[PDB]
Amino acid sequence: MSLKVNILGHEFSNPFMNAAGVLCTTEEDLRRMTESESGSLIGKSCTLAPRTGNPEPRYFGLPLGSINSMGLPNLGVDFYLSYAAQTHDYSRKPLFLSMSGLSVEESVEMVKKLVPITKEKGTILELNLSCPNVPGKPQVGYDFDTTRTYLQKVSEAYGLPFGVKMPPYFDIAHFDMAAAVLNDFPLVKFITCVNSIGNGLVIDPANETVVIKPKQGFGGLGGKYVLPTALANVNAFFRRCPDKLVFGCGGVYSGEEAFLHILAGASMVQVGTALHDEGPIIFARLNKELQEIMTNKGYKTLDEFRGRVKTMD
Amino acid sequence: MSLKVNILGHEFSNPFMNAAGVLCTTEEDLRRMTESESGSLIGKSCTLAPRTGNPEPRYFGLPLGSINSMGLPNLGVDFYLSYAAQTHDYSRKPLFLSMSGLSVEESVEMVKKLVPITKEKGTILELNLSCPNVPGKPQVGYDFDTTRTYLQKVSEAYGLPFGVKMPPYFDIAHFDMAAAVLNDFPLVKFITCVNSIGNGLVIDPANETVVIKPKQGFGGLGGKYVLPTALANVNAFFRRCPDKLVFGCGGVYSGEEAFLHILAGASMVQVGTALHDEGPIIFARLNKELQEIMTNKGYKTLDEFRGRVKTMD
Repeated sequence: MSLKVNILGHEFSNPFMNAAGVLCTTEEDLRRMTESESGSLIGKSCTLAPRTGNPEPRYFGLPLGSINSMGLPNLGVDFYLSYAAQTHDYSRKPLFLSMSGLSVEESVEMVKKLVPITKEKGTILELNLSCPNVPGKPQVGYDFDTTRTYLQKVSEAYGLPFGVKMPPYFDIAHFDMAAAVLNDFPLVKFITCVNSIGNGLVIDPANETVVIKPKQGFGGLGGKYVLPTALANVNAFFRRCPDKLVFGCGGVYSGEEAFLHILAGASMVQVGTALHDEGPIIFARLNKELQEIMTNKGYKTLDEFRGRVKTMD
Repeated sequence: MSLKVNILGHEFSNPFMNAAGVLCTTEEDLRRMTESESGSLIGKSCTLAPRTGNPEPRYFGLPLGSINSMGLPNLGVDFYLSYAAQTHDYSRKPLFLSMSGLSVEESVEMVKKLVPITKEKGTILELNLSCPNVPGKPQVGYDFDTTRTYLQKVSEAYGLPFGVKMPPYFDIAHFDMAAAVLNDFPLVKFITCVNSIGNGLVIDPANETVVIKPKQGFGGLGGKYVLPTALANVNAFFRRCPDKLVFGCGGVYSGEEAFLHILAGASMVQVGTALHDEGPIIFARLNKELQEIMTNKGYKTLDEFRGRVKTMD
């Protein structure tokens, strides 16, 4: 039995990694991810200059997941590049960096700095077009003209294979339109589906008050809320973007949910809220549970069932 | 203590009604709704000609709600108009009809037929711009130019106050853009937030197969999945459209969720998946539970707390 994944010119021990908002902001966070049983890790979605993020409270755990409005708190791109160039142990696992500039110009400046480090160390770029928590900055992935511009300018400036993290879509026409843009950019080799369900609102009935401070309580939803949306987006892009890979993100708490993501088409599987709740020990559990499912079904490798979800029509 | 609501020229006994996909397709359904303790009821989202809808299986109950791709099965506009004109007992409660033509031309023809019945009987129109389950027909509410066209032509053809049912939005710019369109149409007096979270995907891990037949398993999500999204949309339009009412739809299983919808700004509260599960006796329970919460908080009327959700900013 093998959980190995061979993609993007790298060997991965298993398909699991963190989502780019969880356990990846500081050097200590990244050490803990590297020492875990995860197949990879991704650095916090970063900006050209450091950010402290939105005011507190900005995170609230829920029975079915979480709501947050973190606002891209990060140590600045130079920190994550220095980690990638000097600190990370690539003998343990490959490294992704999430770059989330708040304009195309900012994103271009950031990815240019990464070029030499990618060439030397193999660091992989995930361009973030999905953050729903920065006041005054709409999710880029919901504007297909703006998305085209980001992909054009990053393709030009970076010039190497990279991936994109997308917001969730909820209409078939949007899957079609999104795929039409993505398929014009051959350097986009993977698509991460999905970042949180944006701009939900949680109210505490006891005190009649919202649970987070930023944006009048409006924040991104994670956890069990996201699973069917995530599966749909993974499968939609798996079918529409045959020249690319899809990574799953949303609602993974167990090997069973991981299995479903991979069945829908996922090459890698990102863990967010469940990792926040359980800590990096979760990766050992997820490897074991996925192995158990494969053993029961008689699958020897992930390639036997990736993207092989059955339909009735 | 009172659960009464005074809107749209009527006194409603309480704020509860069905959502326009549940217990409202046939004459028997509508009789059961009328005999229930609900404050109102709405006829099935209808089309000019009858539809039998999508192939089976097209509904699947989930631990956290439901997934469906019903495909607007309905008896045709003439049936619901005849119900509104001849059958419905307006002494029990007011009646809404949901009209969901698949083109502007179809919707115009349908609303023209309603005009005399609205004038005679007081039947209220909810124009559906939200159905995520008709193959080849995107959700109108996600195209703001098309939405403008529908609202312009229905305003001209119908000429009396009406409401609209919207798909959920997930980005602040979309709340802004949607509200800007809606605020150009003074005849739009209410906004129902939200219809299902569109185009989710549920897969059974045991047989590796999707759970519904239409659209390769892609279907609208209801129930506990949708509550924070529904609350967010209710409150976003409550604040952005001060000259309009908002109705809440999504995630209501108890008086507590109803209370939250009303706090967020809802005038009426529509019950979907929970009503499908429990049947029309649910309305008696919801009335009791909402009254209990009000008694515990010392509230005498809904107007004491409607739209009074507290923020920290």
